[PDB]
Amino acid sequence: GPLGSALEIAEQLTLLDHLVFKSIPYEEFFGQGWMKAEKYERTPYIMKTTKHFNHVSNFIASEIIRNEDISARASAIEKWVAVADICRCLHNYNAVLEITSSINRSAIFRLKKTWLKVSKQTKSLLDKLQKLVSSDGRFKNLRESLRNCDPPCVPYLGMYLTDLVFIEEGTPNYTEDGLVNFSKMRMISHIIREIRQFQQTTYKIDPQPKVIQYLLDESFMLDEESLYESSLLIEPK
Repeated sequence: GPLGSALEIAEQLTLLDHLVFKSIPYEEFFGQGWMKAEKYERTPYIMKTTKHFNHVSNFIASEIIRNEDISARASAIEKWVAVADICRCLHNYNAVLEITSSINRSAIFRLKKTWLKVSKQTKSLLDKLQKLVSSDGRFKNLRESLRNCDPPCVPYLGMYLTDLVFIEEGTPNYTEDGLVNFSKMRMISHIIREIRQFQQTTYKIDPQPKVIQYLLDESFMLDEESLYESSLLIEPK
């Protein structure tokens, strides 16, 4: 049934989400290297995490847009929102953001006639989910949800990256005397430590090759412009 499909997609998505997240050597969190031009060389793993996030998000919007008629389109959306909710229960906030941000693309949001066919339970569920992962207040709700969270868990990495940039830009590496500012080293470590905690505990989920194959397929991917262009053909302005 729907719940079952949604469940295995969320579990396999979570395994993939967590694996990319866990492979980031903690050294990459030093010196906001992901903000430099040498990012792909200096922070290849953080970049892989970000790449993975855009892949999943694009995979979802593409599948939704490529659905033949209004009802299959609506049900694809209901399937994904259900997946986002299950991911929220598995504490895979990363997927919650990937999914809600994807479905929120202007190309999908403007599909007014399709949204009429989406259940009010689904629209309600989406609203709660977007609130949970809202970027307002530097992801206030998400940060709070993570504060009281026991792994296994997959946070949204961007939130921590931003916190680190904030510390990097606001405190000097060295003191006025030219000595290492240990105060700053500890501030940075404290953040890296929470991250490592979530990277270390793994999910007790067996992989499912067929589901994984489905999720890793790129054959139907549509870029940003193709997505909005297709949208215009499905529902003219």
